[PDB]
Amino acid sequence: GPMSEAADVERVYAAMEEAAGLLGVACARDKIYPLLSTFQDTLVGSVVWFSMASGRHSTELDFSISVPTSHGDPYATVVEKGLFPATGHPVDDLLADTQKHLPVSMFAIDGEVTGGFKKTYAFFPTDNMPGVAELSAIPSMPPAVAENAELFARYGLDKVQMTSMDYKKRQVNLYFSELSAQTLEAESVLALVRELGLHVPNELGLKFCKRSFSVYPTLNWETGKIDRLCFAVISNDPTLVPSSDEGDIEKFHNYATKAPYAYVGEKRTLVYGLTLSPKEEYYKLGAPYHITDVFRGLLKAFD
Repeated sequence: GPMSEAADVERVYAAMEEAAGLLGVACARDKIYPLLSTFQDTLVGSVVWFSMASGRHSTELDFSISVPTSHGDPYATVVEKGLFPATGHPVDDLLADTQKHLPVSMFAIDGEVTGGFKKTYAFFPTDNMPGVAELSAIPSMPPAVAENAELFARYGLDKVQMTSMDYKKRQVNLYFSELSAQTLEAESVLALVRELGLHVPNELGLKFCKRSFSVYPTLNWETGKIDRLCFAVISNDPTLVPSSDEGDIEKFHNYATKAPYAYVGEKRTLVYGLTLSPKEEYYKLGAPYHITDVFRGLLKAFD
């Protein structure tokens, strides 16, 4: 009934507050709830995903929520609903431009619990992933994508599994998948990082990157220079944070084992990130709250 479905939104929000509390973070209800209501119809085949990002000097909590393509472009929805002001910049058009040029299998919206909406995702079918050539066939894609196609191809980064768009920072992430083990070999990783002028991982980091199922750079429309790069590892293990700092080791194992999960039996699947930027490295841990059987098979495929 109607009360149930509004209670669902309230339940996602209590799970978001529960997850934030594990980091000492305070959610801003007035910034989150309107976004959840606007998309309440999807919440009651919903994928809801709480991802932590922590480094030395910063720690943040994002929430992500799937939106079927049949629902229409969800960034257009949030602009029409007045939930985010259209930056007046090509990133406004990029999610719709992608659907217009490529088979998108699903969208997702993404917020940060203190500022609200900031980010959308565009997923592609696993049996029909595009490469760098198709992705720069999209007019509102940044020039940087084509300008780095030599580099991507030289490192064997071809098939892209999804993209994401950050409207606050005006950036894009290309989530490369189907990585050859040679790309993830330590010497390959070190060359790539040093060509992009980013923080060099140590031996721990490199053993992490060897485990990656996806690699993703961040690009922008101002320059062809990749802003940062992330190596993503998928695993059931709550201990894989590529850090030797006992605080980190504790923080991430705590989140991994305590983040809310709508399921009573399953050992939840985790997605770790090692992000290298020009000035630092930091670590990400995403944890599903509600998942679909489809998304379960998706995460199964990655192992």
